[PDB]
Amino acid sequence: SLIVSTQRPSELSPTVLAMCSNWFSLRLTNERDLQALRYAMESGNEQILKQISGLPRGDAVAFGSAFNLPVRISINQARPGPKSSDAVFSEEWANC
Amino acid sequence: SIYQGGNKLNEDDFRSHVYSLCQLDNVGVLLGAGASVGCGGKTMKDVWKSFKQNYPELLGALIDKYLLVSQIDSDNNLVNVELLIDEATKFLSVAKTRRCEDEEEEFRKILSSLYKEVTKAALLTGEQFREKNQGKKDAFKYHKELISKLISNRQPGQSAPAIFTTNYDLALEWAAEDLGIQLFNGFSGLHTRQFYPQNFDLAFRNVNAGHYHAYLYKLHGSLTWYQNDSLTVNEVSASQAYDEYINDIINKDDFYRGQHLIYPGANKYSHTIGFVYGEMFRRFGEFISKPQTALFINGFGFGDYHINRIILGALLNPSFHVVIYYPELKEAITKVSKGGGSEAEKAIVTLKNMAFNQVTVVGGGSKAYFNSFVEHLPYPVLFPRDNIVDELVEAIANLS
Amino acid sequence: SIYQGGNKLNEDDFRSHVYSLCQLDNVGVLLGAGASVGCGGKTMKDVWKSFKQNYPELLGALIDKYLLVSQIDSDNNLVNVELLIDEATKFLSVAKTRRCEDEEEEFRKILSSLYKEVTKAALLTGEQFREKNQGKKDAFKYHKELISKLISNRQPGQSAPAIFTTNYDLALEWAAEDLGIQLFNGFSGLHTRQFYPQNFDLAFRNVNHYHAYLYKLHGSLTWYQNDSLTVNEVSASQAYDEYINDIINKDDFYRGQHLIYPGANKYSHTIGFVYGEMFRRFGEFISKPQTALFINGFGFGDYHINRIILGALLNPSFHVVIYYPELKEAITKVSKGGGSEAEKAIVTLKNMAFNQVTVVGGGSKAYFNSFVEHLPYPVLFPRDNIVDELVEAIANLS
Amino acid sequence: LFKLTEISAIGYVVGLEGERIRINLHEGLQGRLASHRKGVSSVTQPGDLIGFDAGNILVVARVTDMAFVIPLRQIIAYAIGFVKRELNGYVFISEDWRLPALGSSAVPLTSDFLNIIYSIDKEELPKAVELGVDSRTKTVKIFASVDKLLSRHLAVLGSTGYGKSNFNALLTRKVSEKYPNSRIV
Amino acid sequence: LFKLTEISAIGYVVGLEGERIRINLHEGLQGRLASHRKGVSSVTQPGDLIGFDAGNILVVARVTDMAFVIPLRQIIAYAIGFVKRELNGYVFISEDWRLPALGSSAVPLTSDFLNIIYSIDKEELPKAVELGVDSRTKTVKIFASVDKLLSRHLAVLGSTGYGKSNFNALLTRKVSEKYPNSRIV
Ligand SMILES: Nc1ncnc2c1ncn2[C@@H]1O[C@H](COP(=O)(O)OP(=O)(O)OC[C@H]2O[C@H](O)[C@H](O)[C@@H]2O)[C@@H](O)[C@H]1O
Ligand SMILES: Nc1ncnc2c1ncn2[C@@H]1O[C@H](COP(=O)(O)OP(=O)(O)OC[C@H]2O[C@H](O)[C@H](O)[C@@H]2O)[C@@H](O)[C@H]1O
Ligand SMILES: Nc1ncnc2c1ncn2[C@@H]1O[C@H](COP(=O)(O)OP(=O)(O)O)[C@@H](O)[C@H]1O
Ligand SMILES: Nc1ncnc2c1ncn2[C@@H]1O[C@H](COP(=O)(O)OP(=O)(O)O)[C@@H](O)[C@H]1O
Ligand SMILES: [Mg+2]
Ligand SMILES: [Mg+2]
Repeated sequence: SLIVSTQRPSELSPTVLAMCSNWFSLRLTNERDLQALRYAMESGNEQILKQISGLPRGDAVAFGSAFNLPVRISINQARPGPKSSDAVFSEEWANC
Repeated sequence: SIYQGGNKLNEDDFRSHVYSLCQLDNVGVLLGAGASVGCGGKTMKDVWKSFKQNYPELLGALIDKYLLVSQIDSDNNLVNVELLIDEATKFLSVAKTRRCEDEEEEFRKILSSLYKEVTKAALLTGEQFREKNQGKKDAFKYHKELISKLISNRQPGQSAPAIFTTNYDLALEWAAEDLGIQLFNGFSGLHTRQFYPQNFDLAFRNVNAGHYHAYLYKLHGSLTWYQNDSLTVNEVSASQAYDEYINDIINKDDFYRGQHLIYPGANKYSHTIGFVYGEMFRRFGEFISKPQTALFINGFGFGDYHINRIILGALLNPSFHVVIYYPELKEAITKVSKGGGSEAEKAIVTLKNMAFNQVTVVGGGSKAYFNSFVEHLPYPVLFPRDNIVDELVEAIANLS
Repeated sequence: SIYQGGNKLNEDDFRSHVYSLCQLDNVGVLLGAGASVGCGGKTMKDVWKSFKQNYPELLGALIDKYLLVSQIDSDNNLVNVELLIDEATKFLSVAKTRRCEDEEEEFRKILSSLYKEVTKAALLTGEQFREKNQGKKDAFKYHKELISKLISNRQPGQSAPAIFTTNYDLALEWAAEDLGIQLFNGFSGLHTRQFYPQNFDLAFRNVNHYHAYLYKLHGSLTWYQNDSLTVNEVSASQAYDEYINDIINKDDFYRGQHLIYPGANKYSHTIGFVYGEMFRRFGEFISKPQTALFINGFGFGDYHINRIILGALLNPSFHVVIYYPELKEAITKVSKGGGSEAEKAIVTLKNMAFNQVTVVGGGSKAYFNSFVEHLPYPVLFPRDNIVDELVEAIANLS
Repeated sequence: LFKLTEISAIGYVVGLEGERIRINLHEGLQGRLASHRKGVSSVTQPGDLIGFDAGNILVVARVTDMAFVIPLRQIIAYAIGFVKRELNGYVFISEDWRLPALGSSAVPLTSDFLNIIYSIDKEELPKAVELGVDSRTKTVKIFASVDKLLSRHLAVLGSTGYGKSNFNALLTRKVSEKYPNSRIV
Repeated sequence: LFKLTEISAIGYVVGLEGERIRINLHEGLQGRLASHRKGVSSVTQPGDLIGFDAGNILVVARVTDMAFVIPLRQIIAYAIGFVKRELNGYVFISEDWRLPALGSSAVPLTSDFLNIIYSIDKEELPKAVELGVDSRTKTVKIFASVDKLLSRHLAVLGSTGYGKSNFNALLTRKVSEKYPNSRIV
């Protein structure tokens, strides 16, 4: 089994994306990254794709075989989370 | 044991079939004397045993003199009880007309025993027959469920359910007066009730924009209908009827009035009493001649000729459906296969072998009783299945 | 603390639940005697306590000679005062008609003392009951906020809020006249003001957010019946000069069918009409679909009102919110055994499995000044007061 | 003494034009909220869910338009399935080729049916992990069967700074505590 | 002498066809210009911002169409976010699925709410640098955070003779002034 996490669905093998069963999608603002998702899945539902362009921070739209109908979800906060971040300039420039 | 044109079908298919016939234009139900046996009633062959065990002296004269009943039937408990009272009334009437004084006592004495026997079995509560709120007892728990299920699955712009019966007791009235439903039965008034046959075409509506009513056709009469001195038919309440004439019938031993009572199909020779009986049959025949009808039968023994004749003729219409409950197929199939049984068995088995999809027969003993009939019927999604009102009523009563 | 349906809630869910109930078709409020103790009023316990201290001679007669009151509740301070006054009035009328001299003068003392005690505690400002602009003072700060928040939350085309109360003081009128609001209380006219029950069916209109309704269930200090068989209303100054001054600084009780507070003189068919109309209108309001009600300051010691409220829950679209400070004490006293009828009545509905009932308890988190802030202001409501700084300059030009 | 439904109505169907539905509201509803035995629900904003009672089933629809036509108001909706009762509970079917009748009442959807709509099978509950809550109302909890997730492949997509790593951490940590005899690299 | 609002309205909502809003305008100058305690405001052309009263929130929208239907005039608009109260002031949230109800009135946006829409998160002010002023009205100052701006790479683009060197010089000089221990090449 594979789990893939990318911010550029358009730079992927067309066969790899088309052969999944569950899709989670956070905010995706680019007209060429939405076409990949459009062609990966079937037709019959267009009112649901217009949401993805304006999702807030921390929401998702899930659809697949583990879901009877597509849902818009507000995901919980993990505890403890991953490593915080990289370095910050202000602290080092003010360490006189 | 479920059949449809000779082919056995499982339970789930039968349930999906019943679910589909409950959403047609017209829906009806026919009930017999076995449908009120869970409340305190008796069948027709339990009445004959009591009569022939209590009055063994009239039985000889009623067979060997007037030829009103056969030996084979009275030995096998196969007597048609309400077909004998009519003939007895005819005999008494002719004897009264031609003034034969010795023959009047012999019939006034046996008509006083036949009523004393059939009347007592229809009270269902004994001495509590004249009290109020009889519909709150546990014997009438399934009549309410039937009435409630029938009304709750109609869509706007559709007809009301219709109910026919051969019982002449008060079970359905008591059940319906507790839910708050109103049943039309052809009578109107309070200080004088009178029979108006034309009000079977009336209905209710709401002035602001309600649809809570049904029709009830009593084929053999009722205990509360009688004909006073004038030639009009009246209806009273149970308390009033008990205080007027029922008490004396049950207690006094030489009480017979005359052409007074309107049960069970007795005084048919009179031309103002047969009018009431004729209308019910005309409207029954009219109901089942419609494009999208579905009729359920339960409690009926198929021992009648006119009803069977009407039911057979209504099947030559490609959109009429029937469902039949009969808890004795096994004991009839063999008796017909070997030599042939009785007329009821012959009728039911000729109906079972028909190669239609429009007939369905159900058997299996207790699996085809009245109580099992109710749960085969659907149940609406938005119908409230809880108990909230009663708790508030208890709290209100507890206050102060 | 906060209960809904038998389990517990938190502050944020409760505050979000209050807001959605103010946007329904009908909205109402029921206020008791505890809503006026923050501006100068008193509770019934205090009134009985002060009477029992001041008049120790008349207290024996009521208990022994005439059986109008029992000993245990007199000791515990749990007597109903307006019922006592009504019974005394009935006694006096019967004695008067059958011509008994000994009892007629006996009951006058009791009645005059009871009116002195209950009138003295309803004048919220003392000697300044006469003067004008009484609603400009700081004691009436939260009544104005209540009225403002309750009017400004309605969308156009929705009905106006309705207010019921068991008080007979003038706090709400003084508060509403200072904002610039008009209340409909069932009277009309100036030089002769009379009661018309059909004034409750009218509303204003602009021919080029003005009004509310006020229902007083126990009367008012400014209502009286004259020699003519009609009921009148006068202003505070006129009533003070006419009959309120003598009640306090004199031994004056000589008219027995005159005052219309508190719930007294119910045996006269001209005076009972007013009370009957008020109560019928209250009963009709909570029978409508899509209704919400808030209750605060009211101790559940009335049988008729409890009977009415419980029977209204049978409709699926009626919701109610109740405030009761002394809740833990009631719970313990009824679990251990005992308690009066109020405690049993409130506890039995706290424990129901209904999502239409909410109970809020606390010490001072269920007071009147805590009820008002749970109600929200709209985003565009003006709050910065900058017309008074201009009025002071205008008067300073002189 | 008879109660056919313990819920009030919103409007009634006045037209059918193929697969779209047209509804007329009553006179009292102005504040976009309706109440029942369980609480208060919103009914008029586009994107909401409502239902019509058709015999012994409930048909579920979603709101698209709302306009004027005291003047009258109107609503347009589309159907996405129906809810059915079988033994003692309910099930949700995703076939949407059935329409109500003229005069059919329109009702709000309470929170009990909303749990039925976004539910998984009862026998698979021991095989489920929790992700979050419903986004529009924040009342219902969302579960998923692990067997149906990690059987085929799975995809996670998004821009930078919106929460991909958070979801990955949350998902992968839970699976270790449920199927400890599993290989993850 | 009781007032509900001290700023006067411009029109009212008459439709919601999906993500669009349709507005009808009052007659005369009442539908273009407003005067209030702090100045004068107007909505006149596509590109302006408008607001709707919705109880305890204020919905923010942008104009796209204007036309003749004295004749009657109409507008189309789209939603961005909303405003609410926090402690004693306000804050701006940027979700765009909430819409106003029919019959709501539309008002223009004062500069006091514009100062709130274009602000930063109330704590990065000690590390913020001023760049300019908003172009349309020129009454709101624009600030940016140093840690977020100079974290990853930055891109300045444009033709010749239009002002790249001005911007580079300004930014570098007032970053050197704030943190005198900086390293720049
Ligand atoms: N608990 C039960 N549930 C259902 N059916 C039952 C039950 N108990 C017995 N049965 C069946 O109930 C039936 C009882 O049949 P009977 O009372 O003799 O017949 P009728 O009611 O038509 O008699 C009146 C008719 O007589 C003239 O023909 C006129 O036409 C009258 O209409 C049997 O099949 C029992 O097995
Ligand atoms: N500051 C406060 N804020 C709110 N509630 C308070 C406050 N102080 C006390 N309370 C509570 O307020 C309540 C005071 O209860 P009482 O004044 O005796 O009751 P009533 O106004 O119904 O009495 C009149 C009734 O008499 C007949 O029964 C008729 O029904 C009349 O209507 C207590 O719970 C206090 O703890
Ligand atoms: N559902 C959520 N709830 C709360 N905080 C979140 C959520 N999703 C993301 N965040 C926050 O966003 C920050 C960065 O998100 P991250 O997962 O690193 O984004 P990405 O990896 O997609 O760039 C984290 O510190 C996290 O706390
Ligand atoms: N913000 C500004 N305000 C006023 N003048 C400007 C501004 N930005 C650029 N200019 C003008 O543009 C001219 C040259 O721009 P320059 O900085 O050389 O742009 P570039 O390097 O892209 O050619 C200067 O004379 C300056 O006056
Ligand atoms: Mg990451
Ligand atoms: Mg240059």
